[PDB]
Amino acid sequence: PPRVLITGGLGQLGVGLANLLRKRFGKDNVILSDIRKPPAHVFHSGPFVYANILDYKSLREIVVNHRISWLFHYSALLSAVGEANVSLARDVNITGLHNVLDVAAEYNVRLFVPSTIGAFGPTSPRNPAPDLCIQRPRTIYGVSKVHTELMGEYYYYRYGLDFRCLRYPGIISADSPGGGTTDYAVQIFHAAAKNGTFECNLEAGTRLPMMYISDCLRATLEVMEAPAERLSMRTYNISAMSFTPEELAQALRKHAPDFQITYCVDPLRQAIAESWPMILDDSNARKDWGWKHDFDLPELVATMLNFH
Amino acid sequence: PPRVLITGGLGQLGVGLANLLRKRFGKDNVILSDIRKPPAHVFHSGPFVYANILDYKSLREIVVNHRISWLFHYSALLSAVGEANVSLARDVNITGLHNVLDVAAEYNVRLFVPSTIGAFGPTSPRNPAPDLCIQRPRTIYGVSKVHTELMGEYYYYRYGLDFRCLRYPGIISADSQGGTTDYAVQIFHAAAKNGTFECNLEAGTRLPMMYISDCLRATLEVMEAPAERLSMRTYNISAMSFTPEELAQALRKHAPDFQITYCVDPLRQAIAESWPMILDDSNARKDWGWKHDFDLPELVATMLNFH
Ligand SMILES: NC(=O)c1ccc[n+]([C@@H]2O[C@H](COP(=O)([O-])OP(=O)(O)OC[C@H]3O[C@@H](n4cnc5c(N)ncnc54)[C@H](O)[C@@H]3O)[C@@H](O)[C@H]2O)c1
Ligand SMILES: NC(=O)c1ccc[n+]([C@@H]2O[C@H](COP(=O)([O-])OP(=O)(O)OC[C@H]3O[C@@H](n4cnc5c(N)ncnc54)[C@H](O)[C@@H]3O)[C@@H](O)[C@H]2O)c1
Repeated sequence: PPRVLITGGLGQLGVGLANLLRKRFGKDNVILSDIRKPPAHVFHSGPFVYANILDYKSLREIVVNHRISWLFHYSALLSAVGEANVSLARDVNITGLHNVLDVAAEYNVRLFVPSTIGAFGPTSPRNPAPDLCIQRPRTIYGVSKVHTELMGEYYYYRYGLDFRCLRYPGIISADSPGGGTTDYAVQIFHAAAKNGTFECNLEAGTRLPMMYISDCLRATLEVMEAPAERLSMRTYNISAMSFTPEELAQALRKHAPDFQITYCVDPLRQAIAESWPMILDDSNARKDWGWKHDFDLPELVATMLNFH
Repeated sequence: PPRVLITGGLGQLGVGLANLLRKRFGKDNVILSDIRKPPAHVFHSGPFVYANILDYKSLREIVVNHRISWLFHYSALLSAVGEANVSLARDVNITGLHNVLDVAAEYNVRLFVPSTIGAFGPTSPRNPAPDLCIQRPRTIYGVSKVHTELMGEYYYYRYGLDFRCLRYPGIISADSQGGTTDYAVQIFHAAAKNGTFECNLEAGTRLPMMYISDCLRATLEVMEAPAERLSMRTYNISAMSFTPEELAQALRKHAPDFQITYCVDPLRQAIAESWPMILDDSNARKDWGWKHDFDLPELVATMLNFH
């Protein structure tokens, strides 16, 4: 049975991942870690430990002391704050990656690091985006994730490092601080129950790949539990659905016909939305290991409304 | 009349580049720098300065004090030595790049960093390799050179960083002191002193190659090129491509009693198969008017003169 450390696990996805993994391995075999102070409920969910990813010395301690064998590298600065703070995002994303790589390599850890729809550029295929294609993002966040894919794979060929990487689409979850380019699709459900009116910051027909949190984490666990031999590559696209604000607004209106939508586009967020793909092609992920999504637009909307 | 700094310029290319740039912009306007001790003759060529690329604070000094406006970033650990020392090669090639980037952006410096045929992998187009394609190199040096491309271009779209980049083929020069493309240099030093060279690559293994003069000239010309005539910031630079057997063929036009014994080192062979065979330089020729001068015939003639 494996001992798990989750790096930067107090963000949008981390807590959910902790819950899924603790159910699979036991409360005490999953160690949650971040640099921020944890909410009372999450601290009492199981072991939590302060971990600064830029501090390499501290990662060795934690991995040795807690006999960690599985690591999920969730700590990063995303496309939102990344652009405003290029120096720090470079540090946390690239130097942080190296440290996690080194520790896992030295101590025989199976390593998960997410990549993103932001790892693609304007010169990339967008309808759909395959697993192997031109990657030339013009965001520090994406560039660093391209680096994550390449470095991770190299460490698998140079050393026997068990590196596994899923390119997450925009993830939708119930109670998620703001964002964030794909953030409208989280906030919309808040305003749907609050007033019945929501101001959207992307164009009505901006198609992006999306996914419910349950699917995202289920994929994450599955690929990690997968037999090595069935993995022809180490970075996979993961896919569930693609939609637009307009298409989401209809699915909402199926339950709440009164729901009203307005628009005020943010050019900054709109510009990087246009640079991303519209659909993710996960042929390889479905073929190699048994990837199937459980949530599409109707059921995603149903569950999200069930939290209000 | 720009003030130039050549980083890590005691290797194969930096000295020749110093010579070219000094004849163009002035002896005292081009500073050569490295961490190693410079030979006597090169020390007296023009201004030389110790500069460790890992030392960010020292780069800030040098750039401000010597009022640098043009930087050519040659410091690296190459494909062969990098696989031996991954942690070191990661520092020098990655944090070294990061430092060079931060300095060039802050002080409004024209930055040149060369990429390589090594920036491609087994999943890439190989015959010929275009400017835009899949890049999945399976060497640390390769992974850091892709990172070089993306970071440099990002800083161009993010800040106002004038980042200009060329992907060199394996460069050939007479004055060269154990890489992958090394065979094409060690051959002449064993060709004039007749007449059998042991090659460590298979008879029909094509790689893009170029003579130092063309490499250095393109490097200058791309920097001299007007910014608005540049549709991209990373260009393939091409001249010729050959196999070991083809190289032995053109040597016979000058010395017919030449012979090759192929004893192939699989480690360098494998990564030679992971590299492209030809580089397409359409964009280079189109945008800033690139044209090579040395093809296989006149490459051999020039090299033999040095023996
Ligand atoms: N959420 C999505 O929709 C989505 C989409 C694509 C990819 N991803 C990827 O999934 C991973 C996790 O996603 P997320 O949305 O939960 O991120 P998030 O922004 O919600 O949380 C990131 C966490 O990293 C932590 N962190 C920052 N600097 C740190 C340091 N030096 N040491 C330790 N921790 C540090 C932050 O405190 C934060 O809790 C990221 O790598 C992200 O790129 C997420
Ligand atoms: N020559 C080729 O075949 C070729 C082909 C493609 C690309 N390139 C690129 O061209 C550039 C120059 O290549 P080269 O043939 O001179 O390589 P080289 O190995 O001969 O020279 C590298 C130089 O950088 C110096 N250096 C190493 N670490 C340093 C540090 N921390 N601080 C300062 N200096 C340091 C070394 O002392 C050495 O003199 C490199 O960026 C290389 O990636 C070369």
